[PDB]
Amino acid sequence: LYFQGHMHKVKLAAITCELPARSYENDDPVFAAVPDLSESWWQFWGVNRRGYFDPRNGENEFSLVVRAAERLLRSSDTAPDSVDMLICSASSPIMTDAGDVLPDLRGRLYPRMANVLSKQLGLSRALPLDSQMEAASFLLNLRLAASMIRQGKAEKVLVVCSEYISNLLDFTSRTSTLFADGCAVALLTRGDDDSCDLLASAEHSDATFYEVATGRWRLPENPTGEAKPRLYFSLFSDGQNKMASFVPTNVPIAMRRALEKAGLGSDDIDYFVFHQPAPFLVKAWAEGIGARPEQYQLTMGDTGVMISVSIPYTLMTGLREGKIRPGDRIVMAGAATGWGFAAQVWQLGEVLVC
Amino acid sequence: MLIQAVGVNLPPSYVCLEGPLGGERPRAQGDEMLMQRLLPAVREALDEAAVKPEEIDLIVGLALSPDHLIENRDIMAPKIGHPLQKVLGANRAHVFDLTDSSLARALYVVDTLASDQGYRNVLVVRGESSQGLEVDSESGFALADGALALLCRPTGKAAFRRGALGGDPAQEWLPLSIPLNTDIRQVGDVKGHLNLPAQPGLPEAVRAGFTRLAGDFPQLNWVREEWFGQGRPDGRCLGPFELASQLRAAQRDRLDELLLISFDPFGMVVEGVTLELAGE
Repeated sequence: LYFQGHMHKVKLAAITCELPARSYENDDPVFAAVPDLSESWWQFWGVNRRGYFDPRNGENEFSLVVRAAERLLRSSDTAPDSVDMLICSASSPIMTDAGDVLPDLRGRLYPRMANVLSKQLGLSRALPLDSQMEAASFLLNLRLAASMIRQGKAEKVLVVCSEYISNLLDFTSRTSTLFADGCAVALLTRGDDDSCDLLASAEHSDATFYEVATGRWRLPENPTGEAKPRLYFSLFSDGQNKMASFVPTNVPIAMRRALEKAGLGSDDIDYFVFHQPAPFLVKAWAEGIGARPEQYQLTMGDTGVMISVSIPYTLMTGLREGKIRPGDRIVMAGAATGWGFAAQVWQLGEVLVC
Repeated sequence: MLIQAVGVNLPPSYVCLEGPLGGERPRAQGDEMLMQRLLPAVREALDEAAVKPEEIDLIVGLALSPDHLIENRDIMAPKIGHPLQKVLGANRAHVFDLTDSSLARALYVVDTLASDQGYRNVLVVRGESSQGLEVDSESGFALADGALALLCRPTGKAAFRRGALGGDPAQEWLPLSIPLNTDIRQVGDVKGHLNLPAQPGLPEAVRAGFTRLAGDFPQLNWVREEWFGQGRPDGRCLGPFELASQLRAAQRDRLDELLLISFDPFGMVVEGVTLELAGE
């Protein structure tokens, strides 16, 4: 009889995040022009303060990634030329900085980050790739990295998520009160043992409510003077109300599919890492899969909703606080505009937090 | 990666631009938007392969256009793969985007992902409706408008190459950039500017790069993208959309395998991917 082929194990080797220096309270003057603000509104979404990149002080989607990536490569003793692939995601179509690679380039739609960043960091052998799945982009990049590693097409993959969403927020609208900026960097490698692997994942999309949450070129919601059009995050009030039960159930669907592929059940999971859109959404997802409140964290309180960085930040938080331990089997899951849904079942070993 | 069928839909309106990087390229007019071209392109590829939309497991899109994507010409995100899923009816599909990637790199990545996940029918789409982007008048460079749809069956066996441009190896090629328009006054104004400095030797450097990369697979015939009009008949070129006629020609000649080579103007490199072909 012949022998079965075996995919390489995927090690989640290191992870780090880089958040804005400044925080904004719910009463910060930045929201002075926001209507329909109430104390109940703030309590419902669970955001107490958030951070925005301050470009005047040198903070942008690129500069903070370079700091986070250089710190992770240095702490993990990873030679730049040993990275085989770099996968980046940035939900804001507007980028602002390109470091020393393109010093004269200011606000831009393209190029994206991967190719420029690989040159800034000296990733001389890295295939650059720029993916887009909004809040689920970190899971998408892990899935892509894992498949490349599993099939032997890469041995070290650097994953990057940088969200400069504040440059799309209309501060004359309540839509600007939740989202926030942040960066995340992770390193995935071919495992040398059985301690760490991505057991299974499930991704699916549904464009029924595509028009609900969009990025649209428009004037401010409540402009003043001769306001100029900008690319703004836009919400369709009357469509969002229709999708009542659609996000709460589809993340569990993804989690169920991924656990089914992994041959596991909710009882076999030690901890959960969810996207952080709202406390009621995280609890609905957790209850939809059988997770108890002590099996996951809510992290939007001091950071805000950082789109694709919320998941990696919560993962890092769980690791740093000892709630996620080596040998634990966790599930990572979240939703994204589009809409998209992703879930991953991980066997975790020792993960360097830096 | 096996190509089941190819769909293509280009605007009949051609616009000529002078300059070393100029040419006669298709250009969307008025308030035409990409979905007007993309959906028929997808549907003709699906019909050729006898694949129904609900059988689609994965949709991956490539489109730089910052507007003129869908019925609401002002929307830029989420990217066009999602509204494609809605109007197409691919209710089982996963959707994501690979932004400024070349087609060859995207096909390689998608073949890796899709084969690993067990998908059987994958849809990779490339399209442009670039009314929102100002062309580079100095060099003449512009994006060809239209839509290309590749209905694929992953195998995990696609090989990939990322190669340098030809010509002077010491020469540093200035990449394409699309800076944001800093003085937008009307919603219909352009959102960005195409910026590709005039480099007379670039079109030949790309073609020389193509030939060099093809040398890594001497057993394979190959197809290419033509982004520039220099040296082309009538000065006309279709950018990545040139692949449609070449792939159709490959099917007509009963080729089993094929190498597809793209040009990445952002990285100033050429990228090739090996593919399998279906009869037609």
